[PDB]
Amino acid sequence: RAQYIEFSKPFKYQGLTILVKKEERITGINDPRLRNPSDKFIYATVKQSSVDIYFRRQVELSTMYRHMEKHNYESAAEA
Amino acid sequence: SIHLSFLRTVPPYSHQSSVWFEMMRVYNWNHIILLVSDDHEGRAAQKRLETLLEERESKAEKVLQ
Amino acid sequence: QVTLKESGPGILQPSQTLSLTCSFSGFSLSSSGVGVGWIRQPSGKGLEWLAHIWWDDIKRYNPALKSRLTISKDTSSSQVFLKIASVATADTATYYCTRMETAWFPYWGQGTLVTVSAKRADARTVAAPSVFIFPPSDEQLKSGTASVVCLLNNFYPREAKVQWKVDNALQSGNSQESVTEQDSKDSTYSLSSTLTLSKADYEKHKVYACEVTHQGLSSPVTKSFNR
Amino acid sequence: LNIAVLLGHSHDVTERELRNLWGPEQATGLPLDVNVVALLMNRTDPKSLITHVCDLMSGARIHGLVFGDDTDQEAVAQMLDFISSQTFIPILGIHGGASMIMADKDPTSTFFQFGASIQQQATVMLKIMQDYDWHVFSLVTTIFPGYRDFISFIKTTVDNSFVGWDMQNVITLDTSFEDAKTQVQLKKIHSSVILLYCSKDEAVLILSEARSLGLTGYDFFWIVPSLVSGNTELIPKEFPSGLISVSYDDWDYSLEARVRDGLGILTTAASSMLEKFSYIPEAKASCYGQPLHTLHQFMVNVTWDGKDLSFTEEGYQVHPRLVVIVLNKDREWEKVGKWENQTLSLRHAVWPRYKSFSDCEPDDNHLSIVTLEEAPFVIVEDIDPLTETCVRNTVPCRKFVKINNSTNEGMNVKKCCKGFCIDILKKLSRTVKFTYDLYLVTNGKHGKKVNNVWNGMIGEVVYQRAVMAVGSLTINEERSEVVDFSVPFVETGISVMVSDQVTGLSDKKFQRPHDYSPPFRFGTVPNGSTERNIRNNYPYMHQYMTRFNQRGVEDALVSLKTGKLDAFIYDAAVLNYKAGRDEGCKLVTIGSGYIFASTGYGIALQKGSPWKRQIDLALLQFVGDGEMEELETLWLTGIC
Amino acid sequence: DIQMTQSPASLSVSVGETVTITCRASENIYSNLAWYQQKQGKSPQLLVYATTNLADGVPSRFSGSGSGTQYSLKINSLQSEDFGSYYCQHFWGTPWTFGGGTKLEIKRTVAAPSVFIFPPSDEQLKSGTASVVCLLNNFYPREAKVQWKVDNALQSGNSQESVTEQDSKDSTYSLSSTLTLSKADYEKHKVYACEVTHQGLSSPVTKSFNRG
Repeated sequence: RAQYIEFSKPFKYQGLTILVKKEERITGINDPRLRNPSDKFIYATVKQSSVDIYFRRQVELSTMYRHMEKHNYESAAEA
Repeated sequence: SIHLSFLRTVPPYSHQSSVWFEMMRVYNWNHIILLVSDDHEGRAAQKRLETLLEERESKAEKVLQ
Repeated sequence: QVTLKESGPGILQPSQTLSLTCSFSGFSLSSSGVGVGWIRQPSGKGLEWLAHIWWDDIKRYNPALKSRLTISKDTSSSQVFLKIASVATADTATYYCTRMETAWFPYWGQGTLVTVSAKRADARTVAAPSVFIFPPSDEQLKSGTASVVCLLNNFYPREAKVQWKVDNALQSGNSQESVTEQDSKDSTYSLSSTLTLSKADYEKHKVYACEVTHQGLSSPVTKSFNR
Repeated sequence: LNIAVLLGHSHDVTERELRNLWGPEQATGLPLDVNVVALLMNRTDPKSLITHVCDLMSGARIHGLVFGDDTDQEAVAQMLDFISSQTFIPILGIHGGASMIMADKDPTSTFFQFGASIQQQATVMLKIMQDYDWHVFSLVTTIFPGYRDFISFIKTTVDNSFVGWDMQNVITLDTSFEDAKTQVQLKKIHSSVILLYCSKDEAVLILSEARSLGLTGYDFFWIVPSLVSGNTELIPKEFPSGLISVSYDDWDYSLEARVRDGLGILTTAASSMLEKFSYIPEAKASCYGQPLHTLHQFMVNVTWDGKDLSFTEEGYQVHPRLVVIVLNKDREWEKVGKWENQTLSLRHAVWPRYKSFSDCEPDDNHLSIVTLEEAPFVIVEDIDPLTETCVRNTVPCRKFVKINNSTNEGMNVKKCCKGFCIDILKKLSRTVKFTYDLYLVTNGKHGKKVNNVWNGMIGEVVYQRAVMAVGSLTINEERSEVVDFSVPFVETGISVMVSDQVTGLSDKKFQRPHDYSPPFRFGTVPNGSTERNIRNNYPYMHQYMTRFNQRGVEDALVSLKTGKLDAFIYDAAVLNYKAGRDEGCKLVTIGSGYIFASTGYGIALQKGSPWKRQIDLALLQFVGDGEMEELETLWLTGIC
Repeated sequence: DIQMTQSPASLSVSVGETVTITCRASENIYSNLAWYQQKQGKSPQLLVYATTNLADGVPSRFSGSGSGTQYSLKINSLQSEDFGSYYCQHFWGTPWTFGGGTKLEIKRTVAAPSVFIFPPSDEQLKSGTASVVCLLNNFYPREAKVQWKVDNALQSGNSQESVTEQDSKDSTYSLSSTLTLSKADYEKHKVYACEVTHQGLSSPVTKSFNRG
């Protein structure tokens, strides 16, 4: 994003986590249960969102980047 | 090294050592002994001998003066 | 205490390398703070900052003078030797090496005189002073205040402290040393003066004089005043 | 006895001042035939030297003919070796062709040269390279004598040195190059250090080829041995400014500086071994037709003026007084130091940047980084003294710690350190590929606009002309208005870590400390960002922290481990780093650092600098590639 | 570079009045400005550094203030020991450019310019040159516009105007414009005038003389 336009002083210093409904536990994304999911193990994802760019920029989650194309939504409210 | 342009038509000690090494590999003479008493040229002779022995995937036992 | 002393060749030909030296004692140049920095000030213009070196022995020259400006120091002899090549008449300035720290007050030194010119103080003819007297007439000060001044022209050594009538009329209202010499085009200078004396003095057996004591080439020329 | 100082150098120096040198140089009445002479070989050819030798041999059997020149020539060395082998005279090589070191000398020859040998030159150049942390070298030899021994010594030095050394392919210049089979070899050379073991003309040709094929850059540092710079009066123009020339002598150690030493050594050996051979000056009659107790191999232990001038089996000064100089801008050898018999006495320990070696070098990519002593950041340590070197992971920081307060001498020791900022600058120099000049100078603390008093690294980075600084401190007002910080890689803010019932800083115990929370030691480090933030937010809290100001970070940690310190207010990253190594997990961070200040760590850059965009892109790539979790797991090691 | 535009040197302030050295700035806004004072022949002594604190040996009347681009030097009590040129050197940016120079003087002097032109004597004519010197004295306004009109022609590019140091007794100035000519050029012209345009002199005084 820094190639086309620039940014300003960050106002909301936050991170990136996963929403669970508490395998019930997810213990992050480094676990092999969700790192390489199946056709029936796809969680919620938003197309053309920050999570999509984070999965695209990742170098070891390329196999999961293609799996997220099944549950792509138009907004976060649907997810 | 010390002589830039110095050639000859006589086999030096290096060529003699090479011929000896060539005759050794015919009869499988790997573990040999070197009784060279000379120092000045004997050092270069034994160096060439041990280098050729290492190149033959082997190692001699007596290559010292 | 903190003392400074500037040394270097006073008279040197252009297109050469100077031998400036900033000698000092009491402090150092790599003592976590106080260092040294060369500052020059040409005649008739403001000061100029060329370059300076910090405590960690780092060099940083000026972008406009990034062809010959090379600053160097030494911690063993506590000396600052500056090398400036391809000099000219425009580089003639009084170089200073003062403090460039954020302390209470920066300390300054006396300074040395650096006159860059091809001519010498002992030249054949362009260094000797040429006394040009001005005889008064009856068309300018025939009724006003009279004045007389010996004009010095075509002289290289500007250090010419002419004393009007030493021990006789030195305190008669003269400004010889006050009037700065005008740098001419041919590597020479030209100075003047003024004297406040009544016109009646020229007739009442009172003839003034001008003893040019030029210490540049030891020329004790003397010219009388007449009409 | 007779001292035939046959000066065959090109300079026409007055030889009359050499006859009166017998007085101060051990004027003893034991030598009878003191026939001191001095010639001047004008024609540079072996025939003139042979004729001069044959004429001097007829002069009542002149013995001990010391010879010396100004330019190192391979012909003069071989001629003097043949003379010393045939006539068997103890010649003393001073300079020029008389000091050209060969590969294998004759055992019966008494050729005693002055200077350093090839192994000593290799040792001192390895010391110089390891003092500047330069391990990427490229060795280039030639056909001149002294290449196989040189590469053997280099390989031996690389083996015992277990600190890492890039051993690139060795380029051989035994045959003449035609710019068709050597340009491809020179193009593959990417190392900074370029070991050029060649002659003068060969070095000039190599420099010309590098300038014509685009091989000369701001990172290539050429190093030449004493064989190249074997003179102090002829300097080519192809050599750029900055050529490290390790010569065994210079203008300070001229011919006359060694003539007296050689005469003293000769007369001392004569006076010592005169009781064995009565008629020492016994040579051949002439050049037509014409070791038991002589003075041939009995002058290899004379210590003149304390200098260790002992000779080896071939004959060479074991501990010479060599001076290491470099090339200045105006084609002159600028002195930077020397080498003593004990260790390397490098006078100019600070290696200059040399952004423009030659005249046509407009590229200026030399930067400088300043860092200080911080507890949560890289810990200031010392260099490993087992080998006087360190590893590539520990970047050598140029320290500036003084010995005493009244003393002005600053120890510029090259100590290496490792930590967070060290890894940051390493990955920056690996990705952005820039050169930096890191130095750790003893400064103050974080400066602000209090009476316009700027000290520490903050005061240094406030002014312009400073490239950057690895120290990424908390974001503030003046530090953001003066200079433009980069993107904050961390989100840790200012919080409070009480050493349970409190709710952070929003608790009512701080507004009214009379009833609850009586006034205790609540101050932070002197002249810190937290003090300014509190003074801007809470004046009474700032006054309380000022009247209850504590000591430094280490004393604060000691008080926290003891229990006397109630609360410690600082950045969340510092609190996490402190809690990561607690002695029992006693103090706990009450509330994270995202509801009080929510600051970050920004790299101290320069206002309007072209490197700002590059640093921002590097940071966004480092925290935008998926290694943030790896960095958090590596740096933050909190087990409790 | 930071363009420092100091106040002109023609700023005369009498004893007792306040001095406001208006040394403006450029687009590069800074925060620290170190003031200096260079006397006649002496070295520039720093009076107020960073415009916030005083140095050792500096009186308390020298007060500095101002932010942004307008920085002034408030002088409460102007005394005789405050003589010298003032400069505003900044150590903020990389180029440490100096100021123009603030020359403070007393604006109390009533004199009349002593216009007296002196023709060259016969001694200088023997060499081959003829330098006419129209000597001026007893004038406080330094802005003297001397117009050499030789044979009804304004001369330019050959006037050697040399300003002298101001005296402390009468507080006036002196000017000696040298008409650099030669013997051949002197023999061609006949009348040589010296018309100096001075503030005190209402009518331009034109002193002329005839050769022989």
